[PDB]
Amino acid sequence: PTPVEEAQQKTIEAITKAINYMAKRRIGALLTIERDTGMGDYIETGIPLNAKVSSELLINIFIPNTPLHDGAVIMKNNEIAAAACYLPLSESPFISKELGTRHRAAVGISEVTDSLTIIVSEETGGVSVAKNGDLHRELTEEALKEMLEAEF
Amino acid sequence: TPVEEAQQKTIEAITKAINYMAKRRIGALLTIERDTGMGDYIETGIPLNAKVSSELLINIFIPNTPLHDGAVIMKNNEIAAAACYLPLSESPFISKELGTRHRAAVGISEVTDSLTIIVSEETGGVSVAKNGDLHRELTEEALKEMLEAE
Ligand SMILES: Nc1nsc2ncccc12
Ligand SMILES: [Mg+2]
Repeated sequence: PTPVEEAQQKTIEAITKAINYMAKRRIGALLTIERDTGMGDYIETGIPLNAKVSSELLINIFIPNTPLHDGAVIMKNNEIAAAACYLPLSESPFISKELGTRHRAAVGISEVTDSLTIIVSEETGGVSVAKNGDLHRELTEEALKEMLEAEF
Repeated sequence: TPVEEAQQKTIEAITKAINYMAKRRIGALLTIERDTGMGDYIETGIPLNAKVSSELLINIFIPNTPLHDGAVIMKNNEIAAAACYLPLSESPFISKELGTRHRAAVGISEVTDSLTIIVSEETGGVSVAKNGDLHRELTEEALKEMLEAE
């Protein structure tokens, strides 16, 4: 594997470990991974981090009742670019009515970019992904990992 | 100048975070590298290389979280790493009521020119370690004077 490929693999591992921990504890989370459509306008709404990605940092960001926990984390390649970012809310009727603002923000950004967003529900611990305007719910750990590996 | 504005913004981020921690009696340990290189201690932690903000500093030190045990080390105006190991002082001249956070701060200050800021989890008191000494029960103004002097 090239260094770029190894680094990607270390980022996926960090992301999946953090999401798995938060799902178990019902820690709400909203994590958008920038792809080929630039997310600069949404990164500038948040607190800048420009940090190396770790499972530990991702977890600490989303602990309830803390300064960084509300809003989205936006990742650019192997960095956490910013936290507490604003994303636009989708009006799609295919978002389950019981879902709150994190899921609607995730679908929202996914309608205007090619990003992949991961959502952990604070109600149920369920893991979802928003991509291309669609929300995919109740993901197993394996499903999520495969989704991330496919996103490369 | 830009460098001057950056240093002031960093001082202001740190003091805001420390004041929030002190109010809530959240234990914290924040070392600022100076001329003596601290790469061997930075290596023991989780790498961040992150922009400083009061928000990030607070999120790092929340109790019962992955990053809260150990020291934050700052270098070149950025958070280099969190959850870092610092050497425990063996000095017999530290207040006997204090524990390992304060002895770690004094320890690193014995072997480097760094400045360490400590928030006590018992009292919310704020102290600074430098040159082997611990300066206790600092006000906000006192801490800012220390940072500006440094
Ligand atoms: N040896 C240490 N390095 S950081 C820290 N924090 C609390 C107690 C000990 C230590
Ligand atoms: Mg299903």
